[PDB]
Amino acid sequence: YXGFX
Amino acid sequence: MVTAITIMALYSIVCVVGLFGNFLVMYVIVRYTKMKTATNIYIFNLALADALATSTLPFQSVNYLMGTWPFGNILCKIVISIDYYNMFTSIFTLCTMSVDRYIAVCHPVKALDFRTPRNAKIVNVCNWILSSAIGLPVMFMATTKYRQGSIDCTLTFSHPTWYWENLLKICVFIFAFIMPVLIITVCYGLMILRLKSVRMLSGSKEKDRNLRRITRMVLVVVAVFIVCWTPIHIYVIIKALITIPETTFQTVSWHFCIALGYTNSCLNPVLYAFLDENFKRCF
Amino acid sequence: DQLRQEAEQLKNQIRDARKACADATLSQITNNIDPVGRIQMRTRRTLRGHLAKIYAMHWGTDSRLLVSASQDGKLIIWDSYTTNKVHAIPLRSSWVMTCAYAPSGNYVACGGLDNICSIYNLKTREGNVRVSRELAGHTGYLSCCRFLDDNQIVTSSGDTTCALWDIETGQQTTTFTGHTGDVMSLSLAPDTRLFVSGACDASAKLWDVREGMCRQTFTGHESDINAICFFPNGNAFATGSDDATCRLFDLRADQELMTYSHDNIICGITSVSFSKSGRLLLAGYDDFNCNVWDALKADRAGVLAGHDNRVSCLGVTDDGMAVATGSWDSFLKIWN
Amino acid sequence: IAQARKLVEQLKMEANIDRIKVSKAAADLMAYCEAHAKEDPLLTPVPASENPF
Amino acid sequence: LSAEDKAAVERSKMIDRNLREDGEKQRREIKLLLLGTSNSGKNTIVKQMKIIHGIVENKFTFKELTFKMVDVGAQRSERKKWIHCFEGVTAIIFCVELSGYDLKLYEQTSRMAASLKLFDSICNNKWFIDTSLILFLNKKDLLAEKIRRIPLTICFPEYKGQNTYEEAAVYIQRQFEDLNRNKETKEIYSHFTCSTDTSNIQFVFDAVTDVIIQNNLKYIGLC
Repeated sequence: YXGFX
Repeated sequence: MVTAITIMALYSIVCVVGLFGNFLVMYVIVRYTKMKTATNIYIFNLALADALATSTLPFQSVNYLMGTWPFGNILCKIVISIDYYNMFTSIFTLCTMSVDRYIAVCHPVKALDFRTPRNAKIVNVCNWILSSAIGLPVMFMATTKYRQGSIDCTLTFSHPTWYWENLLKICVFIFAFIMPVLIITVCYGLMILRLKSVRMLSGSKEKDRNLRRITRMVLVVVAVFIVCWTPIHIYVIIKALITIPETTFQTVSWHFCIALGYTNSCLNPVLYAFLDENFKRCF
Repeated sequence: DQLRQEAEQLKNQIRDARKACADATLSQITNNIDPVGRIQMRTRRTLRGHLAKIYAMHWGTDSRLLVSASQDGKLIIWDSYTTNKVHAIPLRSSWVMTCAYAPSGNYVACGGLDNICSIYNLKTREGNVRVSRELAGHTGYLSCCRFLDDNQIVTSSGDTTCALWDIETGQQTTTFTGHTGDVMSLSLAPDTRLFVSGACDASAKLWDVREGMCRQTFTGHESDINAICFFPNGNAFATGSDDATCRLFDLRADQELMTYSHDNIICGITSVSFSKSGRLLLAGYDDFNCNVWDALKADRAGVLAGHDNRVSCLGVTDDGMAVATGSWDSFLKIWN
Repeated sequence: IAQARKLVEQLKMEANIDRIKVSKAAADLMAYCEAHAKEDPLLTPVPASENPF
Repeated sequence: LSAEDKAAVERSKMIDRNLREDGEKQRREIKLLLLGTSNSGKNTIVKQMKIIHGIVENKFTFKELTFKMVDVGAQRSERKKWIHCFEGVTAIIFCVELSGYDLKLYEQTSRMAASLKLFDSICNNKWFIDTSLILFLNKKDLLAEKIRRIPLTICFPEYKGQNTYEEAAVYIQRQFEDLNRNKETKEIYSHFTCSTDTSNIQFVFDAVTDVIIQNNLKYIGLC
């Protein structure tokens, strides 16, 4: 979920 | 060098086992149970949500390995949308199954009125539509930025940026951590309190063993969900509050938390399908 | 007191006469004919809409309309070609065990553990199907009902007796008594002058409807006989019983001719039927499938393995185009 | 005592019945099966054009 | 594709809708098979559960739950040929005449031994392995009045204990419940009937609620 950003 | 290969391997095995488990669950459901029962419909929904969420792991792994996004804007937007959409879908499906079990056990009279395959399909469609209320805004707001030697996926920042980030992160934290945890905790606690009074469970040694097995399954499911989803939410909250230096330990902790969040999707089929008694009877 | 041993002597004389009569037993003369071979009947239609255990079906004489009964409480008239439900008759008592469809197509009959045979008028005015008659007078349960005409109906009951009724009057014209156990099935002769009923005594009795007397009695089974059907020419009949065996009795020889059983079969028979040529005997088992036997070879010619529960009813069209099987999984399947 | 005697006349009626040797009844059944062999859609499959199912 | 064919198809679809609607209600309602020896108290318990506050089907609602008791006592036929249609019945309400241990008349019939034989036959029957039994013991006041005059040993030679109400009733419950050879698959709910504010229907409701809980646990895959 916390990926990319 | 060791950090990069460690993270890539972590994502690779997690993704491989997740897709294998989800697709085996699909094959078993479509071949044996035919989705003729509400619980089978919910399990199929959970498998679908988990599968698509796992499918977003190769893109993240490639993004970290190359340091840039080579897939372009078109794949970037759909991947962001799939990630948010299916994460919310899987969480809401877990909540739905927990509430379904609570209704089945603590409300037997009304369970005859409501627990029907048509209602299961209606609730699945409602969850899929409600997940769109977040999947579609992040589909539109997804953007691709360029730096001197990098191409990065992110979101467009409507003013104020600080307000927008706080709103999005708080909404995701509340609707993805606090509400599901409260729902599953209350539902399963009440379910266990009621199951303690069933004559077929509070009986001889075999009945006591069955009750203990049920309690162990409920507790392990709740604990797996909490342990898999708490670290990423907590660490994202900390990162949004204080500055963390870029070290090996920081990157490893970040990617381990992400992989644990996905490992929940990977483990859900085992907790809900493989360990389900009905599926085991399919010889 | 002397009555008992004189009856025993009469039984000995009857058995001696039957043993002297037989010299072939269908095995030494039908071994020179070609076997029917492998028969693969495919499922052409599946009739869905029943939501409980299906206990009986009866084909129409037009070979298109069909009637089925269910534990939920619905008599459904199906069109076998278009799968459309022609009629849906709600029953006052859901505990139905048999259903019948009049040869003229104007009436249907339903009965079971309610001790009453209900006659419903299909081809009526004002639209929907209404109950025309309620035949009462049995003290057990009606396990089989069959129409002779629009007014004469023969019923087999669970109180060891059969009855023949005149629908318009509603009273029994003759009562066929003599069985010491519950009567499970019935089969009218093609010319509708005789009929045969099998009972729990492992005995099948042939009755003449004109006077109301038993003409012949057949034994040989070891348990309750659940299904009976006449041969197409009316000169023979076949029974299926709980001993996992079917038997073929002949009226003129007054004795058993051939047996249909296998080592791998241990469950009882719930329904039997014949093909138009009489060469194929189709039997419904509790093993969740149906077996097609060669009536002249005692060999198993085929298997209709398409059901997920105990097939309880089995029927063949009057033109023999297809076989309809109904089971406890709430589905009828038509095979050809 | 009525049941026993009634069974006795029933057995008299049963005994005084003509029997046909099974080599004749079985032959008649086989002949009937042979005669109507062609008019059996189940024994002899019917082409799908004439098959209404 | 003809107009008559389209009308027939629409009729079939409307019949399908009606069948689906009726079927939902049938699934929701609870079926209870009422069984017991002659003169045990089936009619009395049905009449009480109705107005204490062939086949006789008795349908009524309590605490938003619909019960449909099926009494087949007046029918005279061999049971094994018609008991199979009661497969899948939610529960079996079995009535026992608790004070009948010395009233054996029927047609030396040992009417209490008849009740034991009937309970053995149906409880261990292949069609009721997973079907629970609600055991009602009627006329407990008659047992209390009679036991002090007639010893229970007249019916149970092996009985040892005082000839008063409590131990006799407990012994009879034990003698009925120990014939269950399937204790891990079905449960027996024993109760004393009484002419009070519908405690019988309350006990039936609780027992069937437990049965639905067991069935739901089987459905959700826990069991």
